[PDB]
Amino acid sequence: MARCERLRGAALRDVLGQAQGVLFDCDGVLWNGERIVPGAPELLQRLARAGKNTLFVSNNSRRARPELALRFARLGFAGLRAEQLFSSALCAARLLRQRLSGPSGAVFVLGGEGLRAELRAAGLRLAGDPGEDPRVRAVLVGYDEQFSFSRLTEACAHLRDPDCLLVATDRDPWHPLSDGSRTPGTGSLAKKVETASGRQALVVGKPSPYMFQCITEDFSVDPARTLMVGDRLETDILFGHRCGMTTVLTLTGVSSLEEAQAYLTAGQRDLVPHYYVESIADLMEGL
Ligand SMILES: [Mg+2]
Repeated sequence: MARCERLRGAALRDVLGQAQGVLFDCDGVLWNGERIVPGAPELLQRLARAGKNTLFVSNNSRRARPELALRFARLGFAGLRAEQLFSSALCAARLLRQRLSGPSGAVFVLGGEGLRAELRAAGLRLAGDPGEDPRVRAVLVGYDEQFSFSRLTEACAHLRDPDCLLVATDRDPWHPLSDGSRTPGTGSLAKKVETASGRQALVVGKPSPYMFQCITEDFSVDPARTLMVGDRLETDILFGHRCGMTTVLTLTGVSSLEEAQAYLTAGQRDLVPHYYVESIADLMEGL
């Protein structure tokens, strides 16, 4: 029964000591734009040497795994493997691969090159690619910098066919840019498409539990022995509760302690973290 307690001292040593793994959200937790959270790279190294699994979850779709791995290495996060990285783009690609199996058809993507790349790596054919004309069997909505009313209308035409799937990477209100600014996230486009088409999308990214299924397909992950660390209550903490994980709010990102406390006293227990730290650097003393 959470809680929102301060994670340090004996509590920290116990909670971290029993943990077999830690799942980290990235933006607002490891970094903000190109500003790394002080102590973040060292924590990850200490966790690995402590024998604990470290996995990474993000609703950012700008980078496919290879490029995402290269980013981690640039900001000073060494010794990570691509297999530890779980983006909403990766999980959407794997969902679509399964649903479009039994080999037919193509995916119409509202989104960028990183998303397209992950889909191609899952062996999916895309509607915008050459040798065109295949039937569109799914529309995938992701963060789309080049969105236009022309492509919305195109997407809705494909969705006239009830058999055409509608999938969204996530419903985040905001997408963080490298320069510290932000712009509306997939949430706005998803609702636009859902409203225009009169449909409800299959959402794969957190707080959807499907992201967790994606993870547990590749890794042995006991949710009762795993910490979920994030900076947004409505996405990361909710995700943790839905998956049965211990949740930790870090304060270096979007959500504030006051917000955490407002949900508590308002009875929204799924939006209240079990614990909080000022930054993930504070977890290092538990090791
Ligand atoms: Mg975040």
